[PDB]
Amino acid sequence: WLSAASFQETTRVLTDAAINCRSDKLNGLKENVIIGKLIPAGTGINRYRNIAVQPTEEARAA
Amino acid sequence: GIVRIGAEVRDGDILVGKVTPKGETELTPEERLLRAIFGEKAREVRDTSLKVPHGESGKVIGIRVFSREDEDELPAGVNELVRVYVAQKRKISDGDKLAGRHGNKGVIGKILPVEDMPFLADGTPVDIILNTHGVPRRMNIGQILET
Amino acid sequence: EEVIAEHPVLLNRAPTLHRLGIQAFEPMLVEGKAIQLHPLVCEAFNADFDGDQMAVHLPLSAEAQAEARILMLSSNNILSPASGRPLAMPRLDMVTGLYYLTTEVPGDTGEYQPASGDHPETGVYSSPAEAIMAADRGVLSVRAKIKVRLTQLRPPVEIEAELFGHSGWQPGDAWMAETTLGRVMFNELLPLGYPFVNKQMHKKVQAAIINDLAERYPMIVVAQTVDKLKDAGFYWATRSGVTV
Amino acid sequence: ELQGLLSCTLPNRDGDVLVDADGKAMLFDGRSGEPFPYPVTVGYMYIMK
Amino acid sequence: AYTLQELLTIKSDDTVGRVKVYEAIVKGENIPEPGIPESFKVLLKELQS
Amino acid sequence: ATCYGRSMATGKLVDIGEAVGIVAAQSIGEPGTQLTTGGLPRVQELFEARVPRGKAPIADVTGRVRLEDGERFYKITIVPDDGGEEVVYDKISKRQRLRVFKHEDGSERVLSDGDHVEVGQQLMEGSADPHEV
Amino acid sequence: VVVAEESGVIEEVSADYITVMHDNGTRRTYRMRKFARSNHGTCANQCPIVDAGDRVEAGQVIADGPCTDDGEMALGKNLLVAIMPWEGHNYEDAIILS
Amino acid sequence: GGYDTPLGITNPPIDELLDRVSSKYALVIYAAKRARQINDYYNQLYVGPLVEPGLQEKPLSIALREIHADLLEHTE
Amino acid sequence: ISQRPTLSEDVLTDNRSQFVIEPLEPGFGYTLGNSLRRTLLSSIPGAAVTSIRIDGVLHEFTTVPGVKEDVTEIILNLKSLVVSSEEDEPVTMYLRKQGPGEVTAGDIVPPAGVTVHNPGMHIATLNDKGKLEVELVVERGRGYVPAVQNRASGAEIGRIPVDSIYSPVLKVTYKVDATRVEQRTDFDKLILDVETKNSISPRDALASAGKTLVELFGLAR
Amino acid sequence: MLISQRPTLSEDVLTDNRSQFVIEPLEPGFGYTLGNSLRRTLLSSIPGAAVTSIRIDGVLHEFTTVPGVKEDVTEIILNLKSLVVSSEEDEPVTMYLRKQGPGEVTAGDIVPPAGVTVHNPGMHIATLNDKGKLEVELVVERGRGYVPAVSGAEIGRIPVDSIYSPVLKVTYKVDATRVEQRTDFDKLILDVETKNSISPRDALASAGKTLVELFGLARELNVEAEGIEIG
Ligand SMILES: [Mg+2]
Repeated sequence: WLSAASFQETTRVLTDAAINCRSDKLNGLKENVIIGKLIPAGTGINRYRNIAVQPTEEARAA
Repeated sequence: GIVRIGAEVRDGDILVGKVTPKGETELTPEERLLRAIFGEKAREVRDTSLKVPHGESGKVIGIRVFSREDEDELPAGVNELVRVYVAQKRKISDGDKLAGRHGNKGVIGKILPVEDMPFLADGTPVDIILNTHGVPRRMNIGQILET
Repeated sequence: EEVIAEHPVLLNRAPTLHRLGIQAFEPMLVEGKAIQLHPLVCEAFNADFDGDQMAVHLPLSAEAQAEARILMLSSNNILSPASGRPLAMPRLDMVTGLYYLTTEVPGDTGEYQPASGDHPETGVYSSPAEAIMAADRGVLSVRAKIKVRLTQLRPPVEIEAELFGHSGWQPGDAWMAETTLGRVMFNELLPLGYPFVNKQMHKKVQAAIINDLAERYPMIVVAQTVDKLKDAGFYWATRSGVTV
Repeated sequence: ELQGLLSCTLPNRDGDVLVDADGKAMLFDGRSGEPFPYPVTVGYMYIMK
Repeated sequence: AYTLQELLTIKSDDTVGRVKVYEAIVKGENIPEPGIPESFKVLLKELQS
Repeated sequence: ATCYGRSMATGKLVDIGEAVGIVAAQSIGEPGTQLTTGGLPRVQELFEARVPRGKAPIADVTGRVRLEDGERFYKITIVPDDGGEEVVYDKISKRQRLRVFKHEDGSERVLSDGDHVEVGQQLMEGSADPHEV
Repeated sequence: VVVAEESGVIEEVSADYITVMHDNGTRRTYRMRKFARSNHGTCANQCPIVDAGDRVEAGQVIADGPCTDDGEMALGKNLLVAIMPWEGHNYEDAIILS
Repeated sequence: GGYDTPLGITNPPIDELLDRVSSKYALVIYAAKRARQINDYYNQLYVGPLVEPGLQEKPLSIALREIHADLLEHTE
Repeated sequence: ISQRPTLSEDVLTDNRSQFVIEPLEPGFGYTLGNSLRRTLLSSIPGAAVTSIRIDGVLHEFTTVPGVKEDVTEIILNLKSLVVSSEEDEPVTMYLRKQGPGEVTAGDIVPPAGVTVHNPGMHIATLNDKGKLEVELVVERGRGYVPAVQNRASGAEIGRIPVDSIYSPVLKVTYKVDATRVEQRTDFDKLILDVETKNSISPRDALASAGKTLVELFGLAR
Repeated sequence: MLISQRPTLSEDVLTDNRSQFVIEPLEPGFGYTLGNSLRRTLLSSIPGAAVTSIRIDGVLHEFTTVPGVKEDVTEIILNLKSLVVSSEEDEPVTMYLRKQGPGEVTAGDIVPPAGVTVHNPGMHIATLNDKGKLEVELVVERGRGYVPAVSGAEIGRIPVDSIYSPVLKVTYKVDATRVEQRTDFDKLILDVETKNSISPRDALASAGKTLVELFGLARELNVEAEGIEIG
């Protein structure tokens, strides 16, 4: 509903969201943009955003 | 506290000095120490002087001042009102916009030394080099005739 | 200049119609108050110099600098994300230049002759350097047809199949080419090992060559070849005599 | 009339006509020194700041 | 994603993030983690109004 | 990634995190300024799935066609070949032509009454309703 | 631009003002806006274009304001121009200046 | 091996770097986290630079040169 | 084939001369003439006015009572001053004038070693109420240098910095004659035309250019 | 008039016959001033010896096919214009090349008269089949730069293009370097590829000496203050 409120017809969307007591799961790049969270695309998906990086032992010796 | 006529002011220089009464809660830690060690007067003042904005410079060519001490009318609660006039001589530069009278506009991409310009057979260097590819498609051929 | 080194900035020109409307660049200090923009990124920005302005954004975090250097770097985005066609392609002036450089003019100065009579062949040169020497004097025209012995350029498909067969041509193996010195200087810009293109460089042909260099060569080699073509076409565009 | 005027252009102080009847002229490249290969249209244009 | 988050949190309205960014850059430390955009708080307050 | 295919920008297979939806929206919108039913209005008519003006109905089922010629308006009735019942498309505009479709015998010609009609065949020239499709 | 309201002879000319003695004996003096700021920060600076003895007619221009030369709108300069590309510095509407 | 010596920001060719990783985003986060490690090391004196740095080389350039030399592991 | 090049002067006026260099290799004339022209238009030493102080003014954007011109126009007029100095050190000239008349460059009293070559150059016109008193600092330099602001100097307020156009050469062109016979002896004859600003002769300017170019080309050794 | 920060001449040796010199830093404008002059001087002023004309046996009217060999006339002229020769006496010295055995005629099979030297004796010249007889005359002269074929008056002798210049290919480029606070200073970069007669260093030194002597003509007109940069 947060995504739809920012596109068009904010009043109608907000009214119908209040009546239906909607709950936004906050998953979607536009919503993350609004709330300031890493968008779930590109470098923001959990595959790349959580990476373990450590030097090798052959390089730690050299 | 006003700059002197004829002064060359730079980026950030003070034009008119002006102090403002400050409350005893706005003081910085370094400020509270200097106020308490010396026990200065109750007139704690913050610096609100008029400074030169960024990208500005020139000679101060004029000053005008109005005061409530004189019959000069001012809005409610304004004691003094001072205007400083700064003049600058701008030579032509990169990024400056030139245009003929036929809609042929463009910015200066390069100012070449007089020795770099294409020069006529007698040594006269040309002053402005206009690119050919602009003339035919913009449909303004008068600029060529004018030439 | 010490803190600027290898710290990318982001350049943007509104309206940002596609993602190429924001590109990362390495900044170098310039005297003056104007941003200097590479002439090859104007197609992506839809930028001209009739008074246009652009915005500079400074990434701070290590992740933002990495995204600038890798994802949004100028030399990493040469092709249109919409059609795959090259956008960092030689445009009007560079076109005009390279077109003039590779045109063939029948009967130009120092043109090849059939060597009829007691006079032998004249439009033959041992190396492109000798042709450059002949062009220094008024002897040879850049757009004049000649025959040259080339040792550092790959021959065309048919000529390489006929003069070298199964064993591919190698850097150093000479061969005779019937072209203009301008086309030799053009193919000197293309990467070592690209089949010689003996054509008059229309914009379509340039688009085709860059399409192939994208389809087969690394991105960085394309980013270097387009710069070489930029320099060459700008040099030869003023000396082409296009005037109104 | 404009084409006709370019023919009877008065010469410079040395008696040389610098601009032909096509409105072009032979310029030298003040960087390399060699003359530019083809004549270039030169003239006087009103430019505004 | 990270550039977009940085542009929209610690360059506009993360009231603590911008000061922490100044401190980190002045001391050569790593740039801190983004906070919550103040404009989002203002949106919530306007909706509650 | 495999169903999407190559990334136009990179020339290789599209990566994982790519938000190809925004790339597609930008690729469709960027050259929109060049367009001149009409041009861009027709694009908006399609992307919004609106019932197009100048509607050309299509056939619901394979059958025999009967087109009644009228000066002001046309009218069509279809008798199905599957043992069905009559479908009625009516009130056609006299300003609309007839689709030149290749019949079952192979010969392409103007829409001829008393001939075979397949399923979803465009009955007249113009633009068909995508809801009916 | 400053224009004579009535015929006469210049009685005095300074960078500050120009005073003209008419024929009936009356005098008229015109002061000069000197280095005045416009609404848009451009400079309005008038300069007399007559000398001490000159006789001027009614309707004649006495002083030249901004963007005026001898009484005519002079918005630019006569520049020696060559139409040609030049090492891509005038590329895409850019301009090269001596 | 058919390219000229790269300048500045392109010190390792982008293609050779892309070989070490699965895609561009992975390399981005790779180098970013390695650079954060390097800057923490420089603030404490934690693993120091694995290749001799330039005079004043940014940690990101050091990390890119390290990834180019196959001196780091990566687990998606 | 061998014959050393010879330089022959050929004067036309007191401040314009041609210079002929006959035995040069073919294709070698244009580049040599152009190097000489670059050096002449670039790096010929000269002298000009650095700053001025007019009595009764503090900045350029004002008027002096009784003077028809303003200070900006007066400085624009002074731009055309041709002057020569042997001091190689900031020296000062003075100018005073009163009553009606036309202040010209001849009205300037230069110190020893400093000479003003165009005494008739118009500077200002003064009336009954007009009095002009100007100090002019002359320095010796080369090329072109923009006015040195009073921040980079210990200069006080009254000083008015001025652009210094130090170059004394006025216009330089060249022309080559290519003798390309059917035989093996081909050669270009260079003819360099030099005109100076009446401060020095073309001979001296060309000599300075030659010294600068010799000193530069001595690097490749 | 004043003193200038002295430019330095750095050398980078790419190959034994090819080098890159860097003159930096120059005052703004002097990059292109020194560049074209040094290029033309290197290319067309250093004296060197080269082939002027050849007389090939067995063909004097035809000039298209030489019996007994695989190459034709024009390719022979080509790879003979590549012969690196240097002579002492300034007179058109004649040399001879002969070979009978089925094999390859190289530049080491030429009999060089006294006072001349062939610097690339391993260079390939021709290929002799079985029963292949090769006999060719070679005229050598000392000149400068590049001269096209100047003839007749005796059959069999054909003039060729005389590449007298001991340098082969010269290019230059002016980049922008900053001395301090001034990013517009000039930096000249020469790329010179020569023969094996003289190294690029010697060619540059000779061109510099020539240009010094040349502008000495303008120096000799007076003794006036100019730009001084020594030390
Ligand atoms: Mg624009």
